[PDB]
Amino acid sequence: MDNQFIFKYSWETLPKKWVKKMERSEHGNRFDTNTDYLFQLLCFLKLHTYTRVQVLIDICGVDYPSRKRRFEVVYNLLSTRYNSRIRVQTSADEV
Amino acid sequence: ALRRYPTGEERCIACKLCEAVCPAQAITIEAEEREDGSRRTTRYDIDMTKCIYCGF
Amino acid sequence: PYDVYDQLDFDVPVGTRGDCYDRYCIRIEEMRQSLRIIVQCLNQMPSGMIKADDRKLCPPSRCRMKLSMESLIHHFELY
Amino acid sequence: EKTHFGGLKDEDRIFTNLYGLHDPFLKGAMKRGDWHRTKDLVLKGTDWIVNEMKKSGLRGRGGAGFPSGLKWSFMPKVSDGRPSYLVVNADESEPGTCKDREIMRHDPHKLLEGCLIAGVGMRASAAYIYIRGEYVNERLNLEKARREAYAAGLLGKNACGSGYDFEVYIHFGAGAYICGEETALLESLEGKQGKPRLKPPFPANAGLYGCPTTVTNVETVAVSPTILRRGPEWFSSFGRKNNAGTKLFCISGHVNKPCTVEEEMSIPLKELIERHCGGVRGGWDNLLAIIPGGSSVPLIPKNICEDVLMDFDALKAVQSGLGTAAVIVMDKSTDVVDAIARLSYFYKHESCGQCTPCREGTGWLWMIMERMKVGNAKLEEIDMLQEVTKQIEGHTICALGDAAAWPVQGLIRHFRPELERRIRERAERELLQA
Amino acid sequence: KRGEIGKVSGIPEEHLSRKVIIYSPARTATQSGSGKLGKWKINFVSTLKWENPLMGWTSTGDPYANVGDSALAFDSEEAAKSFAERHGWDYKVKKPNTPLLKVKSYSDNFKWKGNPQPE
Amino acid sequence: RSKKSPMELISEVPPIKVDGRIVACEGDTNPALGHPIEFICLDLNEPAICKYCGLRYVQDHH
Amino acid sequence: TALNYHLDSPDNKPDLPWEFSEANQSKVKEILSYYPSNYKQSAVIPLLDLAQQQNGGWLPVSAMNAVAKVIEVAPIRVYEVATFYSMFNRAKVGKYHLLVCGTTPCMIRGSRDIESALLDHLGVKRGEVTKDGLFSVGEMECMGCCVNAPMITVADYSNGSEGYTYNYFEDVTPEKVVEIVEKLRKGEKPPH
Amino acid sequence: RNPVGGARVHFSNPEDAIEVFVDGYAVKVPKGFTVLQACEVAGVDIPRFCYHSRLSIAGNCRMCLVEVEKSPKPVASCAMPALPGMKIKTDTPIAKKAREGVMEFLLMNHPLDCPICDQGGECDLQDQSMAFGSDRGRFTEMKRSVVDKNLGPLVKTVMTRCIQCTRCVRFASEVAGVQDLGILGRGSGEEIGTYVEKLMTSELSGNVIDICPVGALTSKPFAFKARNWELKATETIDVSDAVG
Ligand SMILES: Cc1cc2nc3c(=O)[nH]c(=O)nc-3n(C[C@H](O)[C@H](O)[C@H](O)COP(=O)(O)O)c2cc1C
Ligand code: SF4
Ligand code: SF4
Ligand code: SF4
Ligand code: SF4
Ligand code: FES
Ligand code: FES
Ligand SMILES: [Zn+2]
Repeated sequence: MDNQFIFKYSWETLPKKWVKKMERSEHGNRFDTNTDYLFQLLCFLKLHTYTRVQVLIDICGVDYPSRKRRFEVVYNLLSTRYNSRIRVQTSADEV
Repeated sequence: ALRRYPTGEERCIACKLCEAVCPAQAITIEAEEREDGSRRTTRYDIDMTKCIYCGF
Repeated sequence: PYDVYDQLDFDVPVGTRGDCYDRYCIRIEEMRQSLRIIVQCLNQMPSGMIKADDRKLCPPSRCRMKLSMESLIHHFELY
Repeated sequence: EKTHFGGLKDEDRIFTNLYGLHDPFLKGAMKRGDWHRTKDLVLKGTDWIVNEMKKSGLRGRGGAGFPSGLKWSFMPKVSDGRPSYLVVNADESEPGTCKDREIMRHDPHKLLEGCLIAGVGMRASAAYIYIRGEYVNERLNLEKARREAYAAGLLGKNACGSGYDFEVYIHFGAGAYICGEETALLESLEGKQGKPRLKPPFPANAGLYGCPTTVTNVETVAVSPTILRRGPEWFSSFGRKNNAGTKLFCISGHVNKPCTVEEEMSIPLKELIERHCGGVRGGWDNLLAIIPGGSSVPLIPKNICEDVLMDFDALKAVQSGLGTAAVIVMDKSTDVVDAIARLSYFYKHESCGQCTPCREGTGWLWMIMERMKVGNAKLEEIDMLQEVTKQIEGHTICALGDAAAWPVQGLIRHFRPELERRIRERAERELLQA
Repeated sequence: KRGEIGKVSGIPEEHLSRKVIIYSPARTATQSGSGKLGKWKINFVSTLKWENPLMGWTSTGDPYANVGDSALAFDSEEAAKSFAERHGWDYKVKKPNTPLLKVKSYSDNFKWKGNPQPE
Repeated sequence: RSKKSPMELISEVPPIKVDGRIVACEGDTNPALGHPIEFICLDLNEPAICKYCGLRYVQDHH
Repeated sequence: TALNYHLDSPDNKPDLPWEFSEANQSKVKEILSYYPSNYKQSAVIPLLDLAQQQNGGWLPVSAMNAVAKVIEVAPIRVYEVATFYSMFNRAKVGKYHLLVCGTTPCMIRGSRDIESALLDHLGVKRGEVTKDGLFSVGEMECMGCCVNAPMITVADYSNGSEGYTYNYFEDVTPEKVVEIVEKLRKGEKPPH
Repeated sequence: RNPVGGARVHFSNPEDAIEVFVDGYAVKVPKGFTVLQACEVAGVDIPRFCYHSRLSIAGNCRMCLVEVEKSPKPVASCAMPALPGMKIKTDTPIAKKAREGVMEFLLMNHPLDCPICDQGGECDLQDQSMAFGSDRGRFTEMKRSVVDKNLGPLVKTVMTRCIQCTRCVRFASEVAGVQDLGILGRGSGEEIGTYVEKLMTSELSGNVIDICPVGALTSKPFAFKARNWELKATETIDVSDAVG
């Protein structure tokens, strides 16, 4: 329901090899995953009973020319049932 | 409209503070030291086709 | 909720069939409820200042910029 | 005794001929006892002199109150090519101070012998006496005494026939109150503007001409040759334990017969005022406030002028200072706000304007004090005075900023009801007019 | 230069053969602050500008007139070099000039001149 | 009188006599409608010019 | 009218030459002998005051340049010293400079009731020399505990550096100031 | 961490290198460095108005005051030598409150002429007032003013904006070598000037425009022409002489 609960629940329930960076703050609980685990993570977060995320708000890219993986793709998600928002990010270059 | 003092002196002091805040970049100002040594504009032109009439 | 929306009383209309007619009815009801919220805001609006007092993020008064050095500096830097 | 601290016999006084009844030149000095076996004192070594000064417990008479022996022990013991200097600070410019002038115009040879003794005790090769510029006649008198001392062999090469080579010079300022500060005096004597230096370079390591030097007051120098001759144990038997001796007091203000007098270091202020001088004008009940040690130190109200000891530590514990020990008695017939505003003006006028908090803060304090002199201020302006004084204190290069902030804090601490009362009556007269 | 990203980016081939300068801008002489330092920029050397013969405005025909000053910034020299290498730009690197902290003391203002020498 | 430039118009206003050594120029009778406050030191022989208004102030007596 | 800058005038200007004297050169030698020869700048104040006494109570810009040449420094340093200290008069004061207005401790006993009477008697404002060139009015630096508040300082520049005297007169009545001024006009000096 | 501005510290020997704690971080500096320089090594940039790395130290402005454990009062970091084991504190309330007090004093008699000042967008006074200063001014009385003086055809002078950091005086005395500028007067009435109407004839006299942290000294030919934010900066070399 809240950032304090979702953080712990996804820390415990989620497979560890998917997420590689978890921020818990008031600006937003973020998850950073590899590009080859994005679909699996979102499918898990769309079907699980205690994390019923059924609305994808938007997908945006961020450009960081100083990074090796230049582009950051952000998935803003919304759970209507539990009144919570989750943000999932990945990183990809131009090719 | 550019206003002037009741004495007949223009109020603009060429500070370019309006040119830096203009979100549409509709103002171009050129300034130099006048004969009296006062800070005044030589060119003050506004693009009314770029102006968005925001009042900034 | 954001701003003072949690201090105001208004209903949330909900459809039943999902067709274009329910959308129209809900669009009528939402506008009636907005009228209600406007009335409450008019009645309960308090007195005070209209901006944050942190002048590092908001412009100074036109009388203060022409009378105080720090207010003029803040005005210059902000604009 | 310990229970009763105060009362010096005429024999135990140090500054004889303080009233000018006898000849102040060399003849009177030798008959009174100056320059008496000075060769023996110099021929006992530098270390012995510092030991005697440390035993006597002589604290600085210039206001700071730092122990003299420990200050003299800071001078280098081995010369590395840089000559050592002694500088006597005779540039007294504090308002209501009359001590060093009376010393220099009545006992010049005491000062000269003190300079020689201190130079021997600090391995100094020369001494510069820095006289206030306004003391033209005193400067001429001291110069004549210097000529007499040089002619008699008491100074110069082989001083007193003892092998020590000491030169005494007389420099003088040109009317600046800031020039009395240790480093500002060195700047003035170096031919520059009298602006104080920063402290991390101390005068004992880099002072006059970049050479080690020591700046001392006239009173501390003048009593040095008689502490050694009479004995430190005699000197230490006056006043309390830590701060001991006899110090001059220039009592002025609303007292019946203001005068300058030498008394024990721990004379009670009430006894001091009502014993040598007359009673306070209109009686002790008429008393309103006493400035304990001149302009620099804060103010002390009547309720705590009772049973207060004129000590370096006792007055400090009462959040005041002994300073130059020049009391200024004020009655109920004077506006305290006017006096404090005038002190603020004096400190605004005498600030050298080197550092930002003193250059601007003194002027701001003066303007606010002038505004409150007639109640033309709000009740929240006193808190602004407190904040401004706290901003000035501790951030300045020298102690004139602290001396400029202390009187305002003293006024606020003990006379806040008066400021509020005048503000309120001004507001009432403004409201009842229109 | 393996300017493959330049080919799959969309930059026209005419602008892919530009010569750029990779440099770290230095601190301005009119301010003592050192906040705008440590960032690396790509200078496209876009000097082809003229004057509009109607109002005196500055006209240009160079798309890279202010990109390197406005948006394209890097946190290190290596990042800028990699960017230029991937975009196929002929680059030269200007190493920044950095200050050297020498020993300065307040007591040096007050130094003994020495014994008076009648030389 | 459009032929007179603002420089010539401001060069025809006689300087304002001020008794003190310093004057504060605001630019208008209402402070909020003028320019930022400007304190001008009148310790010279030539009239002192406000850097906003162009108005000149001269010391009255000494 | 104390100003921190100099405007060229017929009375004082850098073009006017200014040497000390034949009699005052021995004083210059004696003054310079008190400090090491590599620190001649330390004798700027005892030379500036000597120039002030010799010239007649004020320091023209030529005197400052002469002192700078004597101590071998840039003239800006001598200007800095002269402007900083309050006993150096850069404007032309009268022959007998009179110092009247008090300070803080001395006004409690009434030291601010003395300037106006003299000012209206001699009829020219403070810092203004009378027509005959004898008297001037200035602000004193009160020197002592000031038991007698109405004190006036009389700086004498009649005979130059040979007859310069700086006296303090204690407890002088607002009419006794007129008495001592009338005595000064004739030539006799009052006692203190 | 790295020194501010990529400054290079030259250690003559590894033996003579004291250790200080700027903000709890161990910093190694040579014997002789000041507290300000030690903070500069530790990536902390102390506010300054009168301190210039090419000029002699003169702790006038009191803006670089920091906290030291064994100190009852804040110390001027520009002039205080660094001692082994010394613990500096910069972000503490004492150093803060000192910085707002000093800024309030500095902006007390400063003229309200930022729009017409050529130092508009490049002034240290207003940049540090925004960062290290307070928000509201408690000063309402009348400010002081001074007249402007002619220093030649290159340096435009508005001394009402002088903050009395004496950097111009120190530059003229030390770097330029032509002693013609100095601080005249005492107190709040002290002024910078040459006293006798003279012009800056030094070939390096134009550098006083840059060392001045405020708009008191500005270029006369480049007067009112443009603001700094409108200008594109190109790093080029010289061709007038062979120094380059
Ligand atoms: C503004 C100011 C003025 C001072 N004036 C004098 C003075 O006139 N005479 C004096 O002995 N000390 C004066 N002092 C204190 C000096 O620091 C003094 O030389 C120092 O305390 C040594 O005094 P001592 O001989 O008692 O040890 C003044 C200090 C300040 C800050
Ligand atoms: S340049 Fe713009 S903001 Fe500045 S005075 Fe002129 S019109 Fe006003
Ligand atoms: S506190 Fe005042 S007198 Fe002392 S150095 Fe600073 S400005 Fe000068
Ligand atoms: S010097 Fe700086 S703060 Fe002062 S007016 Fe100019 S820009 Fe503003
Ligand atoms: S003119 Fe500029 S550099 Fe010179 S003292 Fe004033 S503020 Fe400092
Ligand atoms: S009022 Fe001037 S000496 Fe006392
Ligand atoms: S920079 Fe250190 S006091 Fe000014
Ligand atoms: Zn104006």
